[PDB]
Amino acid sequence: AHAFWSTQPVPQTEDETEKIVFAGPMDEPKTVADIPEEPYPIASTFEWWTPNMEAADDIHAIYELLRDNYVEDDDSMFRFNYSEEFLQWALCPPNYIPDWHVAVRRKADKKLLAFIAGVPVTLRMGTPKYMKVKAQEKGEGEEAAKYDEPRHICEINFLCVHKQLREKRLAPILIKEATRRVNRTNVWQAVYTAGVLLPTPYASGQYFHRSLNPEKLVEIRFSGIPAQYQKFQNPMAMLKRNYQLPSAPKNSGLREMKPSDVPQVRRILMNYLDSFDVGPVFSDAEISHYLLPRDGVVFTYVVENDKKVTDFFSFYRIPSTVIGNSNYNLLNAAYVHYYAATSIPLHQLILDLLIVAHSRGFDVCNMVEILDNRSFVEQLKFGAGDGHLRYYFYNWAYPKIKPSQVALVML
Ligand SMILES: CCCCCCCCCCCCCC(=O)SCCNC(=O)CCNC(=O)[C@H](O)C(C)(C)COP(=O)(O)OP(=O)(O)OC[C@H]1O[C@@H](n2cnc3c(N)ncnc32)[C@H](O)[C@@H]1OP(=O)(O)O
Ligand SMILES: CC(C)Cc1ccc2ncccc2c1NS(=O)(=O)c1ccc(CCCCC2CCN(C)CC2)cc1
Repeated sequence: AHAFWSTQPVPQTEDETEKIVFAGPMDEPKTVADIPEEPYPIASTFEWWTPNMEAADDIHAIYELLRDNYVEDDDSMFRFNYSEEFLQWALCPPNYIPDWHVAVRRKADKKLLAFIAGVPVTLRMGTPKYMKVKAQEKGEGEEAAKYDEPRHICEINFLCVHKQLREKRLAPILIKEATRRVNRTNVWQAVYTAGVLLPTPYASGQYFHRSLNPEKLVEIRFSGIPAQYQKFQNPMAMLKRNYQLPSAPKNSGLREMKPSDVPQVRRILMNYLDSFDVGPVFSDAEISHYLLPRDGVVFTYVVENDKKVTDFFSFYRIPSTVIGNSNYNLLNAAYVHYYAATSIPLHQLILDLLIVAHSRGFDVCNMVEILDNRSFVEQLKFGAGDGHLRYYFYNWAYPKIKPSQVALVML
């Protein structure tokens, strides 16, 4: 029973999605001229506001809203606390559209009540490999390949309704208004992810985490000894020994990424991502934006062997407010971003990610099982978390795929 999602151009059930064999649009074709010029109606007490996400004070306003009202874990222990610097980075990539950053404020006092954001991305989202094999068998190759060209679409993130205004049907209004503004830019698809199940994901993956500071983690999450360590005489010493890391990177030639690295990083990353059914395509400007180091935000290291970049990894920072535990304000988490390995095993490359993160004072490394992230889970002592990340498209029929066929990292 979905009063809003039943009206939208998405597959309505798992059963429906399991039937889809080719990529393509769901809705009637439309043009920009069909789409309302006026913002979607909202109660008189409210007003639409388009923040300027390159302006410090507007960034700070959105920052506070998310700090206090964004995504929590399921047990009221953590709330994401994306930083102001991070929001500017994530929301203002090359060729971003300011109008796609959508807020609602109370008109009387200008209190910020809600937000949703779209950003442009170029995405490969053609029929997946396994369904093209089927299509070929059935003599339907061209129909399966029709939508292979990378598509200039919208990624939606940062949907947030203030906690005081929950369960008032505000979220559907925010979605409708974002949709209208994106459609008015001649864009007709979106990709989005969520921790909740909605109609209807094309892929779903567990979260995995790797403790870097177990004494802090075990104290917050338990807030004493985890069950399987209860058998040791000295559980904390065992925990610390289990998660200990080198104090400096092992790969000779590791260094932070440089602007002159951009084109080589672009080539090795694109060659790698092209192996996945769903993944982004980045220009040099986008590689520069999403991967060059930005203090407190994104950290990227390359393996350089004789002036050649042969491998790289990146991670980004999202602290979470420790909303349950009294002893700590924040948990400093490093999330695995894009990477590519051509000279060393992936586990050896990502060991250095763990070492740098640890050395820079992060408490935990988190990721979803997209890309080849499962290839280093066991070797590097990641464990499954309680979350899942579900991947969705708006106005795009798409067959179920495995999370290891997804190459899009969402921030
Ligand atoms: C071509 C361009 C298209 C662009 C748009 C593409 C689509 C983008 C879609 C958005 C992608 C966002 C990606 C992210 O940012 S996912 C992160 C979402 N944010 C949070 O979880 C932060 C904390 N929670 C909140 O702020 C609120 O609980 C939210 C805002 C989530 C719901 O507010 P509230 O709790 O006050 O409820 P309501 O009474 O207003 O509305 C209830 C309706 O909302 C449906 N609902 C609940 N949660 C989500 C959810 N995460 N995505 C989509 N729909 C959701 C729900 O099923 C129901 O519909 P229906 O079951 O009756 O049908
Ligand atoms: C406590 C650690 C061992 C792992 C950890 C660290 C920080 C967290 N902060 C907030 C929520 C959960 C945290 C967590 N536990 S977890 O199992 O790794 C996990 C559980 C739940 C989620 C949230 C649902 C995903 C929200 C999506 C995330 C991506 N975005 C583009 C749209 C919103 C994320 C991560």
